[PDB]
Parts: sequence; C-alpha cells; structure tokens
Amino acid sequence: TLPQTMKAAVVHAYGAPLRIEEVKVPLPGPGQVLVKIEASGVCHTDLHAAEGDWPVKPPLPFIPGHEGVGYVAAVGSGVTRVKEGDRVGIPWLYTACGCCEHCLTGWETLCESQQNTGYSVNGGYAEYVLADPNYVGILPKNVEFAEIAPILCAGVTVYKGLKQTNARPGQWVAISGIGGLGHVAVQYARAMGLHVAAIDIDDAKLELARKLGASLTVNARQEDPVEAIQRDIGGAHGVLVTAVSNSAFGQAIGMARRGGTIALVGLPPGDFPTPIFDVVLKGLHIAGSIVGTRADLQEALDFAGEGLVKATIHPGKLDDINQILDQMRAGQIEGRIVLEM
Amino acid sequence: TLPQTMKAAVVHAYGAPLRIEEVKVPLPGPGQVLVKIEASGVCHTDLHAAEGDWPVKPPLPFIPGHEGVGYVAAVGSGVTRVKEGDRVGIPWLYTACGCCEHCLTGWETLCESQQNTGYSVNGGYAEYVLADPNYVGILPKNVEFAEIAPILCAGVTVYKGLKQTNARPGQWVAISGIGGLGHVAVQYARAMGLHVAAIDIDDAKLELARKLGASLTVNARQEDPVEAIQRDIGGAHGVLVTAVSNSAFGQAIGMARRGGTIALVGLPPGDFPTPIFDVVLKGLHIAGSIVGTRADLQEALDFAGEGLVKATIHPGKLDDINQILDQMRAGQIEGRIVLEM
Amino acid sequence: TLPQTMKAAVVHAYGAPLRIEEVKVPLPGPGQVLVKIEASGVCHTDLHAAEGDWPVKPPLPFIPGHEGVGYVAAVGSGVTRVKEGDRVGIPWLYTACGCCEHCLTGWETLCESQQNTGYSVNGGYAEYVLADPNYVGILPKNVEFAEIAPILCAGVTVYKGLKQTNARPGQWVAISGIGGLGHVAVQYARAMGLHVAAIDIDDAKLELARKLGASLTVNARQEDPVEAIQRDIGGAHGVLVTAVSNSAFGQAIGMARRGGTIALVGLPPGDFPTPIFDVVLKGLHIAGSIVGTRADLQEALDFAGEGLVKATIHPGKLDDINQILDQMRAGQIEGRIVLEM
Amino acid sequence: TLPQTMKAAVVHAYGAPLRIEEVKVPLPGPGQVLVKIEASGVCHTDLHAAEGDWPVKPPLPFIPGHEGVGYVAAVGSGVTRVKEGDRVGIPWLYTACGCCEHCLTGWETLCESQQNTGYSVNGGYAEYVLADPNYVGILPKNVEFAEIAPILCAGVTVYKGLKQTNARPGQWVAISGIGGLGHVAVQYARAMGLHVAAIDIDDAKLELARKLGASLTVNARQEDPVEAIQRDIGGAHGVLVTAVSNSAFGQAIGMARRGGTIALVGLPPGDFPTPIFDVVLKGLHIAGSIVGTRADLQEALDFAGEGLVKATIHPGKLDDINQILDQMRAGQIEGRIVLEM
Ligand SMILES: NC(=O)c1ccc[n+]([C@@H]2O[C@H](COP(=O)([O-])OP(=O)(O)OC[C@H]3O[C@@H](n4cnc5c(N)ncnc54)[C@H](O)[C@@H]3O)[C@@H](O)[C@H]2O)c1
Ligand SMILES: NC(=O)c1ccc[n+]([C@@H]2O[C@H](COP(=O)([O-])OP(=O)(O)OC[C@H]3O[C@@H](n4cnc5c(N)ncnc54)[C@H](O)[C@@H]3O)[C@@H](O)[C@H]2O)c1
Ligand SMILES: NC(=O)c1ccc[n+]([C@@H]2O[C@H](COP(=O)([O-])OP(=O)(O)OC[C@H]3O[C@@H](n4cnc5c(N)ncnc54)[C@H](O)[C@@H]3O)[C@@H](O)[C@H]2O)c1
Ligand SMILES: NC(=O)c1ccc[n+]([C@@H]2O[C@H](COP(=O)([O-])OP(=O)(O)OC[C@H]3O[C@@H](n4cnc5c(N)ncnc54)[C@H](O)[C@@H]3O)[C@@H](O)[C@H]2O)c1
Ligand SMILES: [Zn+2]
Ligand SMILES: [Zn+2]
Ligand SMILES: [Zn+2]
Ligand SMILES: [Zn+2]
Ligand SMILES: [Zn+2]
Ligand SMILES: [Zn+2]
Ligand SMILES: [Zn+2]
Ligand SMILES: [Zn+2]
Repeated sequence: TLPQTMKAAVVHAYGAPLRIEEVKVPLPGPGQVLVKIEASGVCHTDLHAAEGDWPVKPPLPFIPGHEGVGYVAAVGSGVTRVKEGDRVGIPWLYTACGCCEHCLTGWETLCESQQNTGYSVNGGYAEYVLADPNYVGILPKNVEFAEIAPILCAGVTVYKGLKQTNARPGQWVAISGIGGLGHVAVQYARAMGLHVAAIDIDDAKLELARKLGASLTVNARQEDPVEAIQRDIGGAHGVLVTAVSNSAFGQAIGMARRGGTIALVGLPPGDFPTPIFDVVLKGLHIAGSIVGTRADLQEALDFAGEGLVKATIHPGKLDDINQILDQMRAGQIEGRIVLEM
Repeated sequence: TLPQTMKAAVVHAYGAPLRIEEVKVPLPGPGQVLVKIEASGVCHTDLHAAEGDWPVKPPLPFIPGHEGVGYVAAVGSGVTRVKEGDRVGIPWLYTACGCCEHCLTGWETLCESQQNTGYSVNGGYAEYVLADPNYVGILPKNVEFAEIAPILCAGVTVYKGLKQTNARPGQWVAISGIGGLGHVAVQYARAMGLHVAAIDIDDAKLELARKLGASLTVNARQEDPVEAIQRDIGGAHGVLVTAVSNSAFGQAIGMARRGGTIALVGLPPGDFPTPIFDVVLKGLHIAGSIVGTRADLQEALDFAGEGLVKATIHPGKLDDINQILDQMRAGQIEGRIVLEM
Repeated sequence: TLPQTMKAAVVHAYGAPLRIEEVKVPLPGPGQVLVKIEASGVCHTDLHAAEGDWPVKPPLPFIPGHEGVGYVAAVGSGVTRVKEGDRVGIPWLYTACGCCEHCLTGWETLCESQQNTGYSVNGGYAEYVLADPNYVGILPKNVEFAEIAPILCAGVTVYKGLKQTNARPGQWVAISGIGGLGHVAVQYARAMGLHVAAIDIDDAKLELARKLGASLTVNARQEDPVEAIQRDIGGAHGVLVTAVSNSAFGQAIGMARRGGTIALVGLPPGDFPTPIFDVVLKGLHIAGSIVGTRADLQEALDFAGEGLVKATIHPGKLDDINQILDQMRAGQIEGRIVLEM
Repeated sequence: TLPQTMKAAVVHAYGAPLRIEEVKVPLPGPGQVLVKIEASGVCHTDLHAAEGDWPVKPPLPFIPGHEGVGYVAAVGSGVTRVKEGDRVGIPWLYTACGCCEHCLTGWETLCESQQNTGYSVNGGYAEYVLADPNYVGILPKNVEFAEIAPILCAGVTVYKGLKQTNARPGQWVAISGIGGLGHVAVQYARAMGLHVAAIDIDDAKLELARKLGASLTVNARQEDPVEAIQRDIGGAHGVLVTAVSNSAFGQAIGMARRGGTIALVGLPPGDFPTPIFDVVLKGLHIAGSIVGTRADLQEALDFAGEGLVKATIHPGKLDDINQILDQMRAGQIEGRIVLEM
C-alpha cells in the first residue's frame, strides 16, 4: 500500500540536468486520483520544459512527463469516472474549467484555465502521479503500457493535426519530420485513407517511413522537397509540420497544393516569414494544432486498440533520463523512448 | 457603330506614369463579347501591377482595370450567357478552364489556367474591353454602374474573405485596413450579423468605418492595435486583413481570439510573420483568400442589389488616372474612386 | 430567508389538470443551487409532459416548467459557477454526464445521462427550483426576467434549429408555424442575415410575422405554401418546422430549395410519410434539433441582450395555469405566456 | 468506319419486355461525341425506368443504360475535353447548364436543366452512344472496361453518399442493401477508414459483404436489423441506404447513433417514414444523395485506379437483357452484371 515515498527526475533549474530524488507520494484529495506509473513516454516538449524554452516557463521545481501511463492506485473523494486499478494515462491537458467559451464548444484544448501535466503540475517522470479523473485517458485493454504511452501525446497530437489538415481519404498528406510524432503520424494518415509523402533529413528515418506506409520519400538534405512534391503529386492536400527546423516551415508552405492546409504541430520559437503572394493566391490555410481534446484522445487511443497504429518505442530507465534528453536534443532517437517502471 | 479606335490608359514601364493613348477597339472572337465600359473602379492591385511589386509581373505594356462595368456592345459567335445590351462587369478572374480539380469543386478561383483582367489580359482602364461571357458578373438592374463597379472586386473579395473567416452571426470580426476593400467589408460584415472592429491608420478612415457600422474603432498610428482589440473585446472570432502593410499582417494574427480565423486578402509584396508557437497554442487558423468565385460574385452583387451594401465612391476621369493613383499611393481616397467613361 | 414551503402547479395524473399545492422548498445539496423563480415561461412541451404524450412519460407527481428564471437563493456545497443572487435560468437540459461521446464533442444535448427540467426533475412551475449550477443559463443584465424567460427554451431551440438549416446570410428560411417558437424564430433568422418567409394558418400570427421582419407571408389554409414559396423565391435554402400539424411537415419538404435543409424542432407523434424521389433527387437534408447546448443557450441569450430578439410575452398567474394550458391546446395564445411570481 | 446502323435494347411500353432492334447510329453534332460501347453496366434504375415506377417517367421509347463505357469513336466540332480513341464513360448525369446556382457551387448534380443518360436521352444498352464530352467520365488506363463500368454509377453514387454521411475514419457505417451499389459501397467505406456493418436479406449477399470488408453482417429476413445494429454496435455514425424497400428506409433511420447521418440513395417508389420525435430527440440527419458530381466521379474512378475498389461483375449479352433484368428483379445477381458489346 502506497510507498509514502517515490523517486522522480525533478527539475531545479532551466538547463541544469534533472536529478533523481526520492520524494513524497501525493495523496488523492477531493476530485483527484493517484496513478502508479507503469510506463512514461519522453516527449520533445519535456526538453522545452526543463530548458525554459518557452514564455510561460514551468514553475520550479517540477517533474516533467505527460505520457505517463499506469494503474489507478488511489481514488480521491467524489471521483466517479475511474475506479482503483483502472489502466489510465495522464496527458498534456491535465484539466480545464469545463464551462468557458472553448470548453462548452468542444475545444477544452484552448481553455485558458487549463493545467498541463509535467509543466504547471507534476508529471509522469515519477513512480506515481496525481491526476484529474475527468481528463485522464481510458486505455484500451489489449495494449501494454509501454506501447500506448506514446499515444498519450505524440499520438493524439499527430491524429488531431491530421484532422486539422482536412485531407480526405484518397488524398495526399505531406508529413514534414518523421520523428517522435512523425513516425506515428504516418500510421494515422494511413488509417485515415491518406497517401503519405514523408520528408526528413535522415535516410534511416525515411526508411522507417516507407516501412510504415509512406509511398513517397524525400531527404530534404539531398533534394528540394518543394519541387519534388509539386512535381510528383502536384502538391499535398494536407501538410503536417513536425520538424523543429527553420527551413522546414517554408518548405511545408511550398509543398502544399492549391487550397491545401498546412497543420502546425511543432513548437519552434520565433516568427517565421511566410510568402504573402503564395498563401493568398494559392488559397493556403495554416492551422495551429495543440495536442487533442478528450474526444480526440479517446479516438486516437481506439486506433492503437485496433492495431492500426504501433509506436516504435525504445525502453529507458528513469535515472538515465538526462542521457535520454541529451540524445533527443541531438536528434539521436529512433522513434519514441518510453520509460519502464 | 463601334469606334474602331478608343482611348485607354497604358502601363509601358514599371514605376513610370501611365500614358493615355489611342488603341484599336477589339472585336469579339468566337467565345467573346465586347463590353462598352461605363464605369471602372480603381483597385490597389492596379498599383501593384503598375509598380511591378509581385513575383509574377504583368507583361508590358498593358491596360489595367478589373472593376470595369458596362454594356455588352458586340457578341462573338457561340456566346450564350449574355446578349447585346446586357449590363455586365469584368472582374479579376477573366476566365478559367472549367474542368480541373478546382473548377469542378466550386474553386475556379484557384485555377492554374486562368487569366486576369488588367494584368495578363487588358482591362477596364479603357472605353471597351474584350471579355469571356462565362466569367463576367451579371449586374443587378437597380444599381448604377459607378455604384456597383467596386463590387466586381473589392466587394466579392472582402465578402468571400469574411466567409473564409467562418465568423457566425453574433460574433466579432476585426477588419484591418478600411480602404476600397475595407470600407465595403464593414458593410458585408454587418449584413452577415457580425460585430465590427475596424483598424486603420487615419481617423477619417475610422470615422468612415463607424458611419458604416463599426462598433470599435482603432488607429494603429496612435495605439498598439493588438492590445487594443485584445483589451476591448478579448480578440475577434474572425479577422480580415486588407492593409497594404506586412507588419499589419503580423498584428492581425495577434488580434484573433483563441481558435479564431484570420483571412488574408491584402497583397503587399514580401512576407508576413507567422508566430508558430502562438498559432499552435491558440489553435489559430490563417487563410489566404483570392477575389471570389462566380457564385461568390453574384452573391456579393445581390447584397448590393438588396441595398445592404453600398460602396462609397468618388468620380474620376481616365485622363486623371495618374493623379488618381497618386492619391491612392498617399492613402487620400475615401473608399473607392470609380472612373466614369 | 427560505420560506421552507412554496406553492407549485403539480401534476398527479396524465390528462388530469394540475393543482396548486403548497409543498416543501428544496435544499441545495452538494453540487446544487436554489433559484427563486421571478418569471417562468409556458412551453408547448409542458402540455406533452402532463398529458403523457410521449414514450418516456414524466415520473409522477412532477412540477413542469423549463423556462424558469430568477435569483440564485441558496448555494449547495462545492458550487463555483454561480453565487447567491445571480440572475439565472433553468432550461430543458437540466444536466448531462459531461464525459460521454456527445458531451466531449459539444453535443451534451444528445447525452443519454441527461435530466430534463420540468419532466424527469421538478421545474419552474413553482416559487423555487433546484438546479445544477453547471447547466443553468447566465442571464444578460439588461433584460428583465419576464422577457428572457422565453429564450430559455423557445429562444435557444429556434436559434439552434436555424443554425441546423445552415442557411447563410443573404439566403431564405421558411418558418412553418409562427407561434411560441415561431415568432421568436423570425427575429433570430432576421438577426442571422436571413430573408424570412412566414407560413401559418392564422392571419393574426402572419401579421405578427411581418411586424417582426418577414418579407413573405402565406396562410396555408388560404393558399398552397409549396407552390407559393417555389414560385416566389424558388424554394427556401432552409426550412424550420415549428408546426405540430400533420400536413405542415410534408409542405416543409415541398417548400425546400434543391440542396436545402428542413430543420425539425416540433415534436408531433408518429411516423410521417416522406417523398423518396423528392428527397433523393433534390438532395434535401432533414435535421432533427433539440433545444440547445450551453454554448447555444449563451449565444441565444446574447441576441436578446443585444435587443435583436424580443419575445412577445403575455403575463400569467401560477394558479390560472390550467386555463393557460387549455388555451395553448386550443392554440389561442398570441406569443409566449410567461408566469409572474 | 461507323456502321450507320447498330443493335440496341429498347423500352417501348412500361412493364413490357425490351426489344433488341436495329437503330441508326447517331452522328456527333457540334458539341458532342460518339462513344463506341465496349461494356455497359446494368443498374436497378434501369428497372425503375422500364417499369415506369417514378413520378417523372422516361419518354417512350428509349434505350436505357448510364454505366456505358467505351472509346470515343467520332468527335463533333468544338469538342475539346476528349479526342478520338479516349476511353470514356457516359453516366446518369449526361449534361448540365453550367451556370446556375448548383452548377457554379460544385453541385451540377442538382441542376434543373440536366439530361439523364438512359432515361431522358438514349443510353448504353446499345453499340454506340451520343454524349456531351464535358460530363463524360475519364477512365483510368489500368482498369478494364467491364471492371470500371459500375463506377460510372454504382461507384460514384455510393462514394458521394458515404461522403454525405460525414462518417470519419475509425467510425461505423451501416450499409443497407448490398447489391450493385452496396457491394461497392463496402469497399469505398473501407478505403475511407470506416468499420462496416452490412445489412441485406440474403446470406450469399452478406457473405459477399464480409469478403469485401464488412465486420458485422445482418440478415433482415432472420432478425430485426434495427435492434441488431443497436445491440451489436450501439448504432452507426453513418448509415447508407441502397435497398429497394420503403421499410428498409425506416429501419435504416433506426440504425443510426445519436447525431448520426443517414444517406438515402435507394430509389424505391413511394414514401419512407420519418419518426420526427426520434429524429429530433436523437439529433439525426437524413440526407438524400443523387449520383455524383464530375469531381465525385473522377475521385470515385481514382479509387478504382488505385485498386482500392474493384466491382464484382458478371458478363452479359445485350440479347439477354430481359432475362438479366429478370435476374435483378429476383435479386439473383451477385454484385453487378455488366453487358459486353
Ligand atoms: N502541438 C503539440 O501539441 C505538440 C505535442 C508533441 C510535441 N510538440 C512539438 O513536436 C516537436 C518535436 O517532435 P517529436 O516528434 O517530439 O520530435 P523529434 O525531435 O523526435 O522529431 C523531429 C523530426 O524533425 C526532423 N527534421 C528536422 N529538420 C527537418 C527539416 N528541415 N525537414 C524535414 N524534417 C526535419 C528530424 O529529422 C526529426 O525526425 C517539437 O517542436 C515539440 O515542441 C508539440
Ligand atoms: N486577395 C485578393 O483577392 C485581393 C482583391 C482586392 C485587392 N487586393 C489587395 O488589397 C490591397 C488594397 O486594398 P484597396 O482595398 O485595394 O486598397 P486601399 O489602398 O484603398 O486601402 C488600403 C487601406 O489600408 C490601410 N492601411 C495601410 N497601412 C495600414 C496598417 N499598417 N494598418 C492598418 N491599415 C493600414 C490604409 O490606410 C487604407 O485605408 C492591395 O494589397 C491589393 O492588391 C487583393
Ligand atoms: N425541439 C425542441 O427542443 C422543442 C423546444 C420547444 C418546443 N417543442 C415543440 O414545439 C411545438 C410547439 O411550438 P410552440 O412554438 O411551443 O407552439 P404553438 O402551439 O404556440 O405554435 C405552433 C404554431 O403552428 C402553427 N400551425 C399549425 N398548423 C400549421 C400548418 N398546417 N401550417 C403552418 N403552421 C401551422 C400554429 O398556427 C401555431 O402558431 C411542439 O411540437 C413542441 O413539442 C420542441
Ligand atoms: N440515388 C442515386 O443516385 C442512385 C444511383 C444508383 C442507383 N439508384 C437506386 O439504387 C437502387 C438499386 O441498387 P442497385 O445497387 O442498382 O440494386 P440491386 O438490385 O443490385 O441491389 C439492391 C439490394 O437491396 C437488397 N434489399 C432488398 N430489400 C431489402 C431490405 N428490406 N433490406 C435490406 N436490403 C434489401 C437486395 O437484396 C439487393 O442486394 C434502386 O432503387 C436504384 O434506382 C439510385
Ligand atoms: Zn508532448
Ligand atoms: Zn475552459
Ligand atoms: Zn482588385
Ligand atoms: Zn480550371
Ligand atoms: Zn420547451
Ligand atoms: Zn453525456
Ligand atoms: Zn444508376
Ligand atoms: Zn445548372
């Protein structure tokens, strides 16, 4: 029964490598539940969090991680949505007010009163996590913790981004960047009746793309994505930008078909110059997309449950976390790194 | 009995003054008609064309003008849509192929085989204009030439742009740039049940907006437009950028509410900045819109026929086109200047 | 402080006239609030409730009324959305689970776990009402209780139904039945940029329609609505069916323009024969619409607050309720009857 | 060198057997082409036409067939879209005006000035057919005549119907009637990422559906289809009714999930029942869909070109058309019977 104490990679300074330190096990107060983390995925956003890469930096000291999945250990008072033992996941969208303009219209994702797991509230880089039962993800029974962990963020984000491009079955989607989110985006696009064109700067990643269903591949370092896509398919109906690069964005605009949509999911910093003439005359749409809604999450989880999407995960230990992060900043990760516990 | 010769304003060199000269009156070939210009609107696009601001420039020399309105004076063989004496207008979209992806799906506007009146084909800065009967606008009988001229471009464009915004009745739309396009957008926006926030850089232009239905008025030369819209209404559900300013485009994006849509219609040369991080986290949509479809055009014209939209025009003479364009360069025009032949 | 006892028109038998009987004043338990009813509208659905007109009949004995508006008298424990004294309204949608397929996607209105005010839970035909703070309507400060009461049901229902027809500004909407919901539907349609065609079987009601903005009127008892609408406007883009009649439905289908949408809001019983050939070949859409979502309710309330919609209300006393109901079953009501208290 | 005479199956009286007779081979007038029929699909619409089941009947005598496929044999003057030797098909939508509300908005399908192949104009139950080059389907080069014939109607229709359903990848669609249209709808539905529940009245037809991708199979002659779909999947997000049965239409509506859409494509004569109360409370949408647009047709054909859809066909001879239609009357056809000239 509850260790009363757990280990967790905590962040005390922006840029200062985390430190595994046995800390207290939270207690499920009213409207809360405790989750024993079985697996926990490592998202690129975890780096941006402990690296104070964004305007609203994470209050220190925090525990990152929003791809934490496990069993409901304890149940706070009033909790109806989940019971003890339930296999659940705690995503980026920790909570939302539930009654504002966006929450009432199905866009809780844009709620200004939201909390974010592993950023403004402690996450899954620990053995236990406190979660809001109403925003937690109900996992499919037929998939192991290590496998669905990625869906908790890379999965929903990519799935929702694809919905945001509005590309219909039989059409093309150009996926810029086949990394953590990218290799899983190829699978969702596939399952959504879309022809996939994969763009990256590493042949290994491009190879994985073909294994996953991509019928067109382009190494942006060996050839121009823009004219390759425009020449071979006439422009993609939808474009999903995963790349964190600077040039990737401009090439995404250029790879788009007339009247097509470029869905932005990557979070690079700063303003990006965009061709006025091209966007207006070609009637291009640029859509910003953040993770997913609870409905999006459940839908994204269903695809995994149907076996239509399998994340390419590589195991990792909680203490080797710093090595793992440095590996992602260097882009030396092939797929998604899910922490075992 | 058709002059055989006519006066027209010609652009022979970029940046150079136009020259009023005598040119041969064209004869309607098989699928064409000759329109006798009665009124002709001056659009800022004519400035960009005469100045050679865009990536794709208008071959020289040429006669500008895509807000030309008048009577069908002669009909070529095989023409069926209109007949001699019909009151008709020749807009930016001169023709389209009629059988490509875009043309078949209600987006002839994105057709790659289109021609543009007063740019790639001669336009209305003349006494007569050749035209494709199939793309000409059919004018409402109760509105006078000079008054409906602006709807051939400023009206359709702005109307389709407001539709691309997806703002529904009761919602707010921030319109940046209250000129030829903008002053008419205020009217279409009101007729569409929207609350209007107008942004410009001249108090006289904001007063025109107020007179036309704008509830909130902001002068960007006196205060920060972004914090003004964000402070006074919390951001607009829809934003329509008409302004010939790259920075105005960046500010426009900052005027949107979470989940809002920014329709880009202005064509200043160069690039505009996309704050990816903000666009993503706020779930913003940016949409480039080009003039309007034939269906869009007739719908736009109907609003004018209903008296719901009335362009603010000022008469002009073909011989004074250089000083008129100078007046536009200096932003000294209230609404639109419409040439009368 | 709380009367501890209140009067209320209760229903003890389906068909057996209600009876005003001083009963206990409910106490706001956790997650609840008490509302002192200042005004309470009488909806046609109240008859269907005490007349066991529907499959799932109201548990007896109940207090009908879902257009009850007043002040928040008491606040249960945990309540955050509303404070004591707040002017609020309790609509048809009493509560919903908040985490099901429909609730997560913005359609709480279709929640199978919902409760309905004045049907499955006591309503506003009393001096006080227990409500769920999260589904109650936040009223606009500038409108008196007697006036916004109708919006709590007739308003939102009609507003949402109009949205469901998808008729865009500048287009036509045929409103079949200008009664409780109908006369307020003419105002919303008006405020939504729609041209209104009013259909009824009473000239008095049709007269009110013209006063409210209808530009086309038809007494279905004096002339055929179908050919009148088809001849005068070519078919309405949208049709909103308020009538409880049998023939009204078939005429609504016939009054629709090709590709148009007939939005059903009226709740007559039984199956209605529909022309297969006409619906298929004319690409007609039939949309069932129930009251509104919390977002729809707030949006509908905003129109009243802007003064764009004014319900035509007639005062009534709680004890004269039976007379009032018999008056509605006979169709002798001109507008909406709001109970004073 | 063009026979000058050809064999064709003619309908001279409703209900009476067709007569194979010699008729003059038409000559392409100005905007026409002559197509030499190589394969011709038998559609149930041909039965309704020969039987005179519809409100608007086909003038007698006439040659049915709107799934006629072949080579352009002769071109009239002014024809530009196709040229001699092109593999092309003549569908139900023979021509349209090209400039009305519907034609200009991507809905030429609803054009009031259209003509229908094998109904108001002679069709493919012959060796040659006159056609309007602008509405003919352009066949993929890698698919054989007999195999693509059904896409000219069964395929496009069913494909556009599934789109009208609005069911997105991962969702369920219940397809009622697995015949010519239905067996091909199962394939388009799968290619669109949908889970398929097939309903028919013959086990052999359900087995065909299973082989083509259906997950749930229901025989309406053995069990209540409605409670079966409602029990096994809780209702389908989308429903597509192909069945030549009025009651099947009522049952189809009962197969939808709350908020679901039922696309009506079948054309049995008479009316279908709309349970208004259920449609309203469940927020259901009923949509009538007619064949498909030229854009729809090319998209439908592309799926076939991609090998994602393959019609199950059986060869037939023009001389055996009466026995073939008898076979259809008795529901003894597996998929489609395609005549080979
Ligand atoms: N929108 C959201 O809700 C959300 C959720 C997931 C992560 N994040 C964002 O996702 C991004 C990282 O994705 P992962 O998928 O987490 O990261 P990753 O580092 O594993 O993958 C990025 C991929 O981009 C590719 N790439 C780099 N430059 C490129 C170029 N010029 N052209 C084409 N491809 C290029 C790399 O080769 C790599 O495979 C970050 O910007 C992060 O902040 C956002
Ligand atoms: N996308 C299309 O289909 C389309 C069709 C119409 C015209 N054009 C473009 O519309 C633009 C001009 O519109 P008109 O309506 O033709 O022009 P205009 O010159 O009459 O009006 C432009 C308005 O922008 C205002 N403005 C300038 N700088 C501003 C700033 N920083 N912030 C806010 N407002 C500012 C001016 O004061 C002026 O009122 C041109 O770029 C033209 O090419 C595009
Ligand atoms: N969908 C919902 O959420 C919802 C909410 C409001 C009320 N209800 C339904 O609204 C209906 C009653 O509306 P009110 O607006 O409450 O009722 P009402 O009785 O005041 O008005 C009905 C109107 O129908 C008109 N009418 C009757 N026969 C007609 C015909 N053949 N053609 C044209 N008009 C005809 C009458 O003259 C009358 O004005 C009921 O069916 C009720 O159950 C449904
Ligand atoms: N709306 C359109 O654009 C369009 C275009 C294609 C064909 N048509 C219509 O499609 C229908 C025929 O389709 P085919 O695909 O041409 O016909 P078909 O005869 O090959 O197939 C009809 C199928 O319906 C099944 N069926 C009969 N009764 C049923 C019931 N009660 N429940 C479930 N299934 C039942 C049959 O067993 C059969 O498999 C006709 O009404 C025809 O006119 C319409
Ligand atoms: Zn993440
Ligand atoms: Zn919120
Ligand atoms: Zn212009
Ligand atoms: Zn084209
Ligand atoms: Zn009601
Ligand atoms: Zn619910
Ligand atoms: Zn057919
Ligand atoms: Zn037409």
